Amino acid sequence: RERNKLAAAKCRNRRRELTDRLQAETDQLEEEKAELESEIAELQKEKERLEFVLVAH
Amino acid sequence: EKRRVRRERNKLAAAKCRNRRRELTDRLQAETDQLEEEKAELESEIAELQKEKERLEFVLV
Amino acid sequence: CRNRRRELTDRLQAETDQLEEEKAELESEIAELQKEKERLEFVLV
Amino acid sequence: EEEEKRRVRRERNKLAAAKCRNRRRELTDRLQAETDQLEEEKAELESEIAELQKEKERLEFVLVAHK
Ligand SMILES: [Cl-]
Ligand SMILES: [Cl-]
Ligand SMILES: [Cl-]
Repeated sequence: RERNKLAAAKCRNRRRELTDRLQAETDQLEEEKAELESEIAELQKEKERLEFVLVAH
Repeated sequence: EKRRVRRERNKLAAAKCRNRRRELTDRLQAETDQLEEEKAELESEIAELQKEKERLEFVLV
Repeated sequence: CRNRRRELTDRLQAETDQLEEEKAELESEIAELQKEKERLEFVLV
Repeated sequence: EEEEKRRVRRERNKLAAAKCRNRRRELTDRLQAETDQLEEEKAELESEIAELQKEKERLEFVLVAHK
């Protein structure tokens, strides 16, 4: 009853740590998506600038 | 009739905790795999842009 | 002929200016993607 | 001397004209090289956009799909 108490406390502590680490890593994926969305926008602008130039050649 | 049910209840909560830990580790690994793939893809695009810049410098000179 | 060379010379200057700006845009894009790579390396402990 | 000088002047013009013709050729070739670079970079951009879009799609799948 004494060593099961400790073992169970550690398990729940490890579970809680993983739950928090997953919330944090999910936020980063959501930030990486937004950052990709802005990189996509940037390259589409350069693409239109080039299309604008090439039509005249 | 209590010290048995309580022991069974504890053994089951322990299995459930470890099972939740395993599932959280798997989900974390899937998210980490995705970040590593994104990093790999960026390294690939950088290499592609750097080559195209070199080809651009070649025609300029 | 003389007039042709002059026209071509001016067209080439204009197009070379366009590649010059394009080169700078690629340097910018490379710089951005390296910044993002550096951050992911960080996020990845 | 006067007459000889004028002929020389004519032969130098043949030289100049030849130099001009070859300059026109060099300029045309370089203009094409530069246009071909822009055209391929436009295409490479289009492929880089499409690849970042797929990376975003794969990122979104991980965020919303669940085992
Ligand atoms: Cl532990
Ligand atoms: Cl159950
Ligand atoms: Cl999952």
